[PDB]
Amino acid sequence: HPTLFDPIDFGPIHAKNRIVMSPLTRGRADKEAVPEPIMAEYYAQRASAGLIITEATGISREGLGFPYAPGIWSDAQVEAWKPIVAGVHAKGGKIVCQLWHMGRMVHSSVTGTQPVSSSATTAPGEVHTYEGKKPFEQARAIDAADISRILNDYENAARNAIRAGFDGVQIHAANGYLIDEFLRNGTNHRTDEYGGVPENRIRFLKEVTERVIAAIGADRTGVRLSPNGDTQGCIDSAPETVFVPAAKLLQDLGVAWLELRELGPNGTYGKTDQPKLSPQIRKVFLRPLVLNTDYTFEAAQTALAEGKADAIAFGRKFISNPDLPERFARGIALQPDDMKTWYSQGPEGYTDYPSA
Ligand SMILES: Cc1cc2nc3c(=O)[nH]c(=O)nc-3n(C[C@H](O)[C@H](O)[C@H](O)COP(=O)(O)O)c2cc1C
Repeated sequence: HPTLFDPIDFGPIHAKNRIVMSPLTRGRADKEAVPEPIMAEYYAQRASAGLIITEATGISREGLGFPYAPGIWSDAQVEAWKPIVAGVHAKGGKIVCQLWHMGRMVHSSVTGTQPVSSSATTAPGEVHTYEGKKPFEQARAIDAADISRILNDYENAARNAIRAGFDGVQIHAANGYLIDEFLRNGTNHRTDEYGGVPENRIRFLKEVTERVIAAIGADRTGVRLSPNGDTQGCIDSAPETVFVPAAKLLQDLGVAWLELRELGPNGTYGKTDQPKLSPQIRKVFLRPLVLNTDYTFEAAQTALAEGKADAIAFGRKFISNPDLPERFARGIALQPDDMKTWYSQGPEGYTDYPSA
């Protein structure tokens, strides 16, 4: 019944509308993963979103291989995030930090360590580094000490996000990164309690989520999953058997909201024949469900009207339409985004898309 323009509560976050800015890596931080001041303008321009989910933000150097992406493990990073978050709040916006461990999707020339994963696998193709593209290296399967350390890193990152002023966090459990590499049977070949049957494959997500919620509260914790379709070499052969139980687990843990990146056979940023799991997940996760990928404004309105989702997150539309909610409301045409400047440096194709 609520429309995209009606408010929604994501835990304690009182969002003014249900038009969410999806997480978008842009590479406008520095080589120490410290946010740069231009990022304050970028997010402030987009503060009419009901909720902004930040670009994926590294919880550690081990888990952050993306050149010029920000982190949130250090005091210097927290201090740099503070004015970015404050500028959004000054405009009445709300913003959560997407906490990232990239798992096998890193190169050791950026992280200084071998890529880590559920199993000793290699992502397909080549990886974007500071020196250009390099073939992926084989990851190492994390051990018990690694798991303990990575949980500490998630805890520290969640506390640091709150200390920077973020309204909450979203756990990046999607897109073939570390958690997703445990969830899906295409990448998880472990023989211990983290591998095999779906309950075991969910265990790493469970333990990460439990540690984050014990630090900042389940009501300030959201999660992103990407249940259907190969992303970055990560797929499950029967996604319904693991992603529906994962969503039920998140519901039981008290997770405040769940975002699903869902592909289709004609997808324009990833395509697949695996069907969307949102109808099944909607039955087991009962708090706000945010859907994402290839939504026209009309399709987004239909999804809320038919009770399929509580809110819709838009990625590429927010790149090029900082005033997306106002354009929707006023019937104004949308500016196309320039993929050439998605991941480049500086303001071009970043802060120079005008509002209408
Ligand atoms: C340039 C770019 C950066 C992205 N960065 C992230 C990211 O940091 N974290 C994430 O979970 N998804 C990321 N994605 C996936 C988007 O959040 C979103 O799922 C995708 O753009 C499809 O939604 P859309 O059709 O509304 O654009 C990114 C996508 C693009 C194109």
